[PDB]
Amino acid sequence: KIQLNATSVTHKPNAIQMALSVCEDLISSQVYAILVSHPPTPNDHFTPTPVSYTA
Amino acid sequence: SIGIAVILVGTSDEVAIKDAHEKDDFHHLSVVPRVELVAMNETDPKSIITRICDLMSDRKIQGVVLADDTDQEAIAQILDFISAQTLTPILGIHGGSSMIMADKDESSMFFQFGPSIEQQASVMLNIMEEYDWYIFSIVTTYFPGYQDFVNKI
Amino acid sequence: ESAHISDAVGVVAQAVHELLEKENITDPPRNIWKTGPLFKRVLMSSKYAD
Ligand SMILES: *[C@@H]1O[C@H](CO)[C@@H](O)[C@H](O)[C@H]1NC(C)=O
Repeated sequence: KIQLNATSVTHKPNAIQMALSVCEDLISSQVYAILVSHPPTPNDHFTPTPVSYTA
Repeated sequence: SIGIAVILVGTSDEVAIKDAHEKDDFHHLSVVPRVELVAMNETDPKSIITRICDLMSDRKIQGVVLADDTDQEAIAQILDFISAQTLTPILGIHGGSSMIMADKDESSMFFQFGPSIEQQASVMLNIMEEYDWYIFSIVTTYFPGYQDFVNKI
Repeated sequence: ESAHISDAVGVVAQAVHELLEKENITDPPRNIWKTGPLFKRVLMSSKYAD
């Protein structure tokens, strides 16, 4: 009787709004794991850091 | 007319601090800083993010001071990210915002009130010099600041 | 990214089912997660062969 509920979000050009939105949404959904899987970032920084620190 | 943010979480004499807020002699330089004091809780980091977002959006905060009463190093650990990602510097003076983590970011602007590991090692060796005890041993766990202490001693 | 995410999701599913066999299964609220380090260490011991 275990169930797997899925939640996905897309990109936004900013890194604070994306951070806060993802944090609040995946906190409210009470998720267990978070993934980052985008190579072709126009930003050369390659920063998933806000997601990592917030989670 | 700089904007200074004061955030207090936990029990504290807010009225005494507010009365003693204007206890400095800053009349010799045209600064007239603006200080806003706000109380907060220790619910979650995202609440702190929302509070600082609102404060900097409203009052144009150019400086954040955090004081708390917890015993968790995560406060400054996450505050480092905000300090690095925001041009406004942040300061920690008491509570959970006082313990020094490993290191700050290159773009970080967050500072703390306290001594370094090496200064504490020097004081502890001064104590061992004061009372003649010259035989000792050192044991530690895998907290990041262990190599610094061992090499300093 | 296809097979990469496929393998990652398979690993996540096996780890979640492995953790479901244990006790004291709390959940993150909307304080720290008291099984935070516990879950992290469970994921650290994640060995697989497929
Ligand atoms: C799945 O997540 C969505 C979005 O957070 C939520 O609206 C929904 O109630 C969840 N459903 C289940 C079965 O948990």
